[PDB]
Amino acid sequence: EEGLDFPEYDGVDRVINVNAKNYKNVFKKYEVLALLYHEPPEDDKASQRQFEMEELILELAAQVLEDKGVGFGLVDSEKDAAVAKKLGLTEEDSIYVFKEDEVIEYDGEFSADTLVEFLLDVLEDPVELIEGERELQAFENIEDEIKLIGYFKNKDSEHYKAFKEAAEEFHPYIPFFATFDSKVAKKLTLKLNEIDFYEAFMEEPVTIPDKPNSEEEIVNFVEEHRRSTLRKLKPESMYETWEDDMDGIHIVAFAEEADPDGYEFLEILKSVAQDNTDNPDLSIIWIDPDDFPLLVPYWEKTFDIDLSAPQIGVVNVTDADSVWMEMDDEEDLPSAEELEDWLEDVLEGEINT
Ligand SMILES: [Ca+2]
Ligand SMILES: [Ca+2]
Ligand SMILES: [Ca+2]
Ligand SMILES: [Ca+2]
Ligand SMILES: [Ca+2]
Ligand SMILES: [Ca+2]
Ligand code: NA
Ligand code: NA
Repeated sequence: EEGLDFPEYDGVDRVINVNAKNYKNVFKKYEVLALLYHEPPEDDKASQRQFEMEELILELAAQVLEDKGVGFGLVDSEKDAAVAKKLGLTEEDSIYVFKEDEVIEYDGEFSADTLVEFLLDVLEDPVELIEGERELQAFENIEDEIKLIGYFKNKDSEHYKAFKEAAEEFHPYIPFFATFDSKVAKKLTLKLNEIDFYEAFMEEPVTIPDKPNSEEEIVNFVEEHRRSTLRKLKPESMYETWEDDMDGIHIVAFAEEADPDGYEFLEILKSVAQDNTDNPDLSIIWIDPDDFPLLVPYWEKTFDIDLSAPQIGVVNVTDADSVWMEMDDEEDLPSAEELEDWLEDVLEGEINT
C-alpha cells in the first residue's frame, strides 16, 4: 500500500507530424483536430526553446484529451506548405481547430489549461436547449459574454435550422440558446421565430429585426454587434480582444470580482457601459487579474499600479504607454459619473473626435 499517484504527464509523444502523406487519414481519425501551423526551426537556441515549449504544451493537452478523440498535429510552413494551402492555414505560429465542416482560428492563450477548456467547449453541441428551470436560470445568469436566444416550433423548424447554422459559425465563443417551450418563451418575452441578442453586461436585449431570420441575417447581425461596450479579457480569446483596439487605444479596467472592492468597481463599470451602450466609439476591457497570474507582475511593473486594488486607465496599444486614474482607497470608489468625467478628460486630450 503506497497510495496511487495523481495522473502525470507520461512523456509519451502523441502530437502528430502532419504531412502530405498522412493528413487525410489524420482528419478521418479525429472528430476534433487542433493543428499548430508553425515556421521551420531557426538556428538560435532561443527560438528552438520557444518551439520546444509550445510543442510540449500540445503534448500535455493531447494526453489529457486522448480518450475524447481530440487529435493534435504540427504543420510546418515549409516542409508542409501544400497541406497548409489545402487546409487554409495562413497565420504564422497559430493554432487552427477543425470540427466537422468548420475551421476555427484560435486566438487565445497558448496554455494547456486554456486549450483543453477550449477544446472541451468545441466538442459540445453548438446550440443549448432550454427546457427546465435550472437551464433557464443558467441562461439568465450569463453576463460576461454575448448570448443569443431564439424561440422555435421544434428542431425541425426551418428557422431553427438556420439558427443552428449560425450558431456553428461562432461556436464555441458565442453561446446560442433555443427553446421550443411556449412557457419558456413567455418568460423570455419571445414570439415564435424571434431571436433576442444580449450584449455582454447588458440587461435589455436587442431583437434581431425582420424575423423569421435567415442564417445570413443572424450572422450579419452578430458580426455587426460583435464588440460589446464592456467586454472581459478571457484567456480563450485574449489576443482577438486586444487586437480589436479603439483607434490605437483601449480603456482598461482591472477588477478582481472575488474582492469586495473589485466587485463594487465592476458594478460601477457595468453602469458606465449601460449608460453609454449606444456609443460605438467606446469599448472598455475588463481584466480580472486572478485570471492571468503570470501577467500580474508584468502589469504592475509596466503600468506602475497595484493590482490588489481596482484600476482604470487608457493604454496605447503601440507602445504600452498608459495613464491610470488616481483613486484613494480610504474613500468610496469613484461614481460612474466620475469615471466618465475622467475618461473624457483623458481622451479629449487625444488625436480623435
Ligand atoms: Ca508536419
Ligand atoms: Ca473555453
Ligand atoms: Ca421580447
Ligand atoms: Ca428575415
Ligand atoms: Ca453597446
Ligand atoms: Ca491565464
Ligand atoms: Na463558450
Ligand atoms: Na476574481
